Amino acid sequence: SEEELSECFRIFDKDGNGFIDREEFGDIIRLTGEQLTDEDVDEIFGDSDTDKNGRIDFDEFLKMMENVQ
Repeated sequence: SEEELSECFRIFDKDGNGFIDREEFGDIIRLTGEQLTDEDVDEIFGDSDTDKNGRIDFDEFLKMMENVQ
């Protein structure tokens, strides 16, 4: 799964910063077909933001994709 999530990660990283941004995560939610509100998405983002840096790392991305349908 992680090998496929590596491809998805590169797809989802539109900025190409080496991580998933909050706005990029909002897109991910849509792209995964998950029904969240503007607030709910930010809540889940913060939940997956273990480092509390305002970003989702690759390692945390692999966790997020398992936690997020």
